[PDB]
Amino acid sequence: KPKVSLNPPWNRIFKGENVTLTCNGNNFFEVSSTKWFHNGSLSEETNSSLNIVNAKFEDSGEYKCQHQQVNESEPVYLEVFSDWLLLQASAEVVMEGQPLFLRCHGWRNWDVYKVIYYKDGEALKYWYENHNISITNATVEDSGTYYCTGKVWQLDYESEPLNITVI
Amino acid sequence: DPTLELLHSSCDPNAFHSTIQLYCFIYGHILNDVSVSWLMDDREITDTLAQTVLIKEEGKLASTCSKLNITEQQWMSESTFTCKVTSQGVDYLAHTRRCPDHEPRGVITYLIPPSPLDLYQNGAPKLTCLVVDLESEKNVNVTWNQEKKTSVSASQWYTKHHNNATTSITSILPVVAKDWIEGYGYQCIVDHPDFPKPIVRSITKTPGQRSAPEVYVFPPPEEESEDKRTLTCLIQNFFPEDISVQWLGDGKLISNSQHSTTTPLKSNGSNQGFFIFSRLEVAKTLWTQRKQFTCQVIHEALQKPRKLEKTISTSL
Amino acid sequence: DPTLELLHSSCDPNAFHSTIQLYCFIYGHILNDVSVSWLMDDREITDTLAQTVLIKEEGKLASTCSKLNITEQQWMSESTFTCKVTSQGVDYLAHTRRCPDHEPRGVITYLIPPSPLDLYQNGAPKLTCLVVDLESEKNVNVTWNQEKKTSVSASQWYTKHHNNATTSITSILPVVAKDWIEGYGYQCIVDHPDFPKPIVRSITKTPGQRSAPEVYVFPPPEEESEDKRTLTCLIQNFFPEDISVQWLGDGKLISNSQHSTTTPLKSNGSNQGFFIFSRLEVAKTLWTQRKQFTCQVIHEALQKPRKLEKTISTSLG
Ligand SMILES: *[C@@H]1O[C@H](CO)[C@@H](O[C@@H]2O[C@H](CO)[C@@H](O[C@@H]3O[C@H](CO[C@H]4O[C@H](CO)[C@@H](O)[C@H](O)[C@@H]4O)[C@@H](O)[C@H](O[C@H]4O[C@H](CO)[C@@H](O)[C@H](O)[C@@H]4O)[C@@H]3O)[C@H](O)[C@H]2NC(C)=O)[C@H](O)[C@H]1NC(C)=O
Ligand SMILES: *[C@@H]1O[C@H](CO)[C@@H](O[C@@H]2O[C@H](CO)[C@@H](O[C@@H]3O[C@H](CO[C@H]4O[C@H](CO)[C@@H](O)[C@H](O)[C@@H]4O)[C@@H](O)[C@H](O[C@H]4O[C@H](CO)[C@@H](O)[C@H](O)[C@@H]4O)[C@@H]3O)[C@H](O)[C@H]2NC(C)=O)[C@H](O)[C@H]1NC(C)=O
Ligand SMILES: *[C@@H]1O[C@H](CO)[C@@H](O[C@@H]2O[C@H](CO)[C@@H](O[C@@H]3O[C@H](CO)[C@@H](O)[C@H](O)[C@@H]3O)[C@H](O)[C@H]2NC(C)=O)[C@H](O)[C@H]1NC(C)=O
Ligand SMILES: *[C@@H]1O[C@H](CO)[C@@H](O)[C@H](O)[C@H]1NC(C)=O
Ligand SMILES: *[C@@H]1O[C@H](CO)[C@@H](O)[C@H](O)[C@H]1NC(C)=O
Ligand SMILES: *[C@@H]1O[C@H](CO)[C@@H](O)[C@H](O)[C@H]1NC(C)=O
Ligand SMILES: *[C@@H]1O[C@H](CO)[C@@H](O)[C@H](O)[C@H]1NC(C)=O
Ligand SMILES: *[C@@H]1O[C@H](CO)[C@@H](O)[C@H](O)[C@H]1NC(C)=O
Repeated sequence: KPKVSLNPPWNRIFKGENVTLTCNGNNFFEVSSTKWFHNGSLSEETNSSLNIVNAKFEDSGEYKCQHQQVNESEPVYLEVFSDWLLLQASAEVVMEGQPLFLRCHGWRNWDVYKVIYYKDGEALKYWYENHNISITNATVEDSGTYYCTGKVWQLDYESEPLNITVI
Repeated sequence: DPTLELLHSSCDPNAFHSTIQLYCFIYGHILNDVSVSWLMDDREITDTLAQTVLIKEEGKLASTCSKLNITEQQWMSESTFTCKVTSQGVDYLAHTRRCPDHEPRGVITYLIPPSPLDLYQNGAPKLTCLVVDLESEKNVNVTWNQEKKTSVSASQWYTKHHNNATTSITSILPVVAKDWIEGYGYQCIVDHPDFPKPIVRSITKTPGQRSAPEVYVFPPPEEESEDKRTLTCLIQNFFPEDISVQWLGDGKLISNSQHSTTTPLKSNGSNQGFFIFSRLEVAKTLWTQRKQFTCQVIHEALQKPRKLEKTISTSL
Repeated sequence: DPTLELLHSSCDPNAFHSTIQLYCFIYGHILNDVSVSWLMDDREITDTLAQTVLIKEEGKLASTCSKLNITEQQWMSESTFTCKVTSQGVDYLAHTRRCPDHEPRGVITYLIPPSPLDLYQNGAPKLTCLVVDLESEKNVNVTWNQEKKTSVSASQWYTKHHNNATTSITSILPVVAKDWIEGYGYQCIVDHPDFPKPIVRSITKTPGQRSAPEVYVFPPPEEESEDKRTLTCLIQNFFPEDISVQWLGDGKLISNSQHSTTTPLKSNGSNQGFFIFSRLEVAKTLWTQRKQFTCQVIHEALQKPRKLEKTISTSLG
């Protein structure tokens, strides 16, 4: 089955951003034959690349892509949030040893200062300039809940807790 | 015109000159017709650190240098240091601060609950919702969620533009006293055209047992230079901190400028009350005319009509 | 002996202006023999928009202002702008800088003055400088430059961690009460690898005319059998803010647990001093035992002992 790949490495896009979905697969060809399913309903997209501009809440849900007569791909879940900080990860589930990227993202790509990362209620890192939590070798202890507190426009706000679990 | 050049001198890290000397170069005013004042974020600067000296005169053009000594903390607090010139009954204000560092401050909401004076004496409580540090007053509106109970309370959303490149929006809701006495919190929501979520703030009466305040008035101590008496009214063991303190002179209310009320503090006693020492400064003439002074306390824990008066005379 | 005053114009937040006006005023220089040089990091300026006009003439003296326009981007580059004037063959230079910016990369600095109780009493005067919101403590150093005094005392700095992954460094330096009352000051200088320019905070005595506080103790107002007797000690017309209040009921000083002091508020009118109230509440078991009940106030302008004691006796009424 083909794999649905997102141009942004995070499946937690904002409200109004552009996202590109590619139905990657080897030995497939025939770009003109690619069906797209949104909640089980066929869409108007025909090519293997689907572009979403100014995404709304209705665009959230499961996306599926099918090519030729092969079985349907995984229904990748894309969810849209609307808050001050919606810290994003590469994937909800990450295999052990795979790199993991965590970044505290604010509204309209606004710069975030005084970023403090808390894991299951315990602080992990503190920075004055926004940075990335890059775990090259994911461990079992990394499982839990991550949330960032950041000072944006001289106002301190707390993000939505996450469910970062590894296998 | 009095072109005010409010220049901040070099902060001199190398030298021991911590205090910055703000120079308010005043030109275009009239001789012996100019008054200079200093304001720190809409607050008058009362310390006598001003060194207003006449530089030169070219006729009616008198170059005035008003030197304000500001501590490093005040200057670096991103204040709104204002040089105010009064001439011919006209006031001109020049505002200065450091050139911006860090990010600009975002819109911040403040909620003012009704004062006990308007809640238990005048019976006209009002809830205030004030959003400040707002950028543009376009497509911004305030919605009030009544939550418990329903009533028609259409109000104003009036906007005032400040002199520090910021504007504020204030909405006042006249509420009924009975709902607040029983306890009915409301919500204020402010909405901007491009915001993540509208800012919502909730108001609710503070829970806890109410204790009747104890009020005591102390007579002036001895004859202190026969110039000030400094009457003291101590109020202790009351909860919550929402309380109204007033001074009455021979049945006439005394303005809040004359008497100062200390901020409530958590007493170390088990009653969980607050102790406040209202100090009223009265000269010899006021006290020697057989004037009786009454300390009046308004609180919700008191019985009807939520007023306690303690009167002290001068013949005792 | 000309007087040099180099100033930078204020950035207007309301008006849409993007040029900073540098003014170099030279007073009492030599007529027909003048020279003004604008240096940016010890380099001569290239722009020719240097409006120089004679302010005034004092016969053998003259006052002249040099005006320059600086872009905000150039000014924010931490360029050490300097005005140089050649008088009698001597080059006098004045470097401005914006205002050594502010707390960089976090790191909030608090320079706490000594408590107004260990100066004129027991011997333990110290000045403390605390830096918080530090990413790391590596290669970060704090100096305690003693201005105009130097002395030989050495400072001690210790680190502390918190629950927000922040490191706070507190440095304490012993001082001398005589040095503090003579007007000497100190300079806490913090240097961190991130920002090359160290942050300096200078502390001196609070300016103003010192005044002797007036202290009065009021008798308890509780009528008959109230269990928690209350004593009030009021201090008025004290300047500066440095003052301490305690009690010495029957020898040993009363613990701060059974005592409180209100926050200082500025007194309206009268003088420039403040007013404070201290409340001491004790159960009705020590009132029949304690007899001294003396409120003591320590201020730096009271007298040679720097102590004012007011005693109230329970054998009254
Ligand atoms: C541009 O200039 C404007 C105008 O000056 C500034 O707006 C002011 O901002 C300040 C600071 O936020 C506001 O002050 C705040 O007011 C509230 C309470 O004040 C009212 O109530 C008290 C009695 O309770 C009255 O004495 C007072 O006069 C007011 O009626 C509170 O939200 C704040 O107090 C809380 O925070 C402070 C810390 O700052 C604590 O010490 C307090 O205990 C408390 O927790 C605060 O006092 C002020 O009201 C604003 N003025 C107006 C007209 O709106 C802008 O901030 C300024 N912009 C910039 C960028 O500098
Ligand atoms: C990570 O967590 C740490 C630990 O909590 C935080 O560090 C605290 O930061 C706060 C805010 O800066 C500090 O509070 C400030 O301390 C100073 C005075 O406090 C000392 O002195 C008083 C007596 O004078 C003691 O009671 C007290 O214990 C301290 O020894 C002052 O700078 C501040 O008060 C002054 O300013 C405020 C306005 O800001 C006024 O209202 C006050 O009246 C007064 O003028 C303030 O109290 C606090 O001390 C720090 N704690 C420690 C243990 O160092 C970090 O800030 C936090 N980091 C982040 C990014 O959140
Ligand atoms: C396809 O199915 C998905 C299943 O998740 C649907 O996503 C859901 O869409 C609804 C309607 O937009 C969302 O509800 C909204 O959520 C927030 C709450 O703050 C707010 O925008 C609205 O008040 C509303 O309640 C819901 O959250 C969302 N679910 C998830 C998990 O994101 C999607 O709508 C379906 N698509 C179609 C075309 O039916
Ligand atoms: C999305 O693409 C459109 C053009 O199709 C562009 O105008 C818009 O800025 C893009 N949005 C983002 C968030 O990049
Ligand atoms: C975090 O990673 C993303 C994705 O590669 C990148 O765009 C961003 O710049 C990184 N952030 C930092 C602070 O390096
Ligand atoms: C996932 O995160 C939620 C909060 O978003 C938390 O309540 C929950 O315990 C987490 N773990 C799960 C569902 O296993
Ligand atoms: C309040 O403002 C919002 C956001 O601009 C707007 O959609 C709404 O219609 C406004 N409500 C009014 C004007 O009653
Ligand atoms: C003090 O810190 C600075 C930071 O730039 C460093 O260059 C210097 O070597 C340090 N001095 C000592 C004595 O460690």
